Amino acid sequence: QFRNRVINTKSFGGQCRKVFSGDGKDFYRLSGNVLSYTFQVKINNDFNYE
Amino acid sequence: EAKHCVRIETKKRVKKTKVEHRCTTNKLSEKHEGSFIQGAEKSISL
Repeated sequence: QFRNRVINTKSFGGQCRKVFSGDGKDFYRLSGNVLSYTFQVKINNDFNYE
Repeated sequence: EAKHCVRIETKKRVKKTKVEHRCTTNKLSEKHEGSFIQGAEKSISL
């Protein structure tokens, strides 16, 4: 199970670290700490009918 | 199928006579029908 909030992932550190998500097509502000946050999609489909 | 019919007649006189028939018939029919369709699909996409 995922448990409760441990890291402050919205600590911006005074930076204006915009990222454009091509997926959501919107500008988002990353926290100062996060090493990367990226939006490339992967879609991984198993059908198995018998 | 089978038919198996036999017949005998007899008479004797100086008077006694017999005329007699016995026959039995058999029929059989077996009918068979069967079907079995099996299949599988996989689709893995990335």
